[PDB]
Amino acid sequence: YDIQAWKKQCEELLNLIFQCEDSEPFRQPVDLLEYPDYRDIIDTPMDFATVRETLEAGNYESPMELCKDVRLIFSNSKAYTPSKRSRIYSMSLRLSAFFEEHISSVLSDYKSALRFHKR
Ligand SMILES: CCn1cc(NC(=O)C2CCCC2)cn1
Repeated sequence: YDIQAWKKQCEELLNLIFQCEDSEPFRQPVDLLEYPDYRDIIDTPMDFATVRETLEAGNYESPMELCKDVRLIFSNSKAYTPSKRSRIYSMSLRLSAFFEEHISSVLSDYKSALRFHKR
């Protein structure tokens, strides 16, 4: 029933993601000095520190907006990868599976709570 519960649930999920070794390439914005053509391919960079900061600033209205930014981290990795077998991209796939498995109940509970609120 709790319309606000998603926020702490997302904070806890981000803490687990930061402890995951697979998140290391995605914890801070992609370094343009190491990947000089990154912005020729990626229009909207995204990373987990930006997501956490957006959440902590009170700049997400719903967990769907946070989930759109997290999915952008993974689609950027897929768009930038030179190969579907590359190390960083392979780490993004595992991390994406872990994120999707945990965010599902957050989204479901929020949407159910909001439908109850508007009943
Ligand atoms: C292949 C594109 N790509 C780069 C990163 N990650 C990085 O640049 C981080 C910046 C700080 C330490 C390493 C993830 N994906």
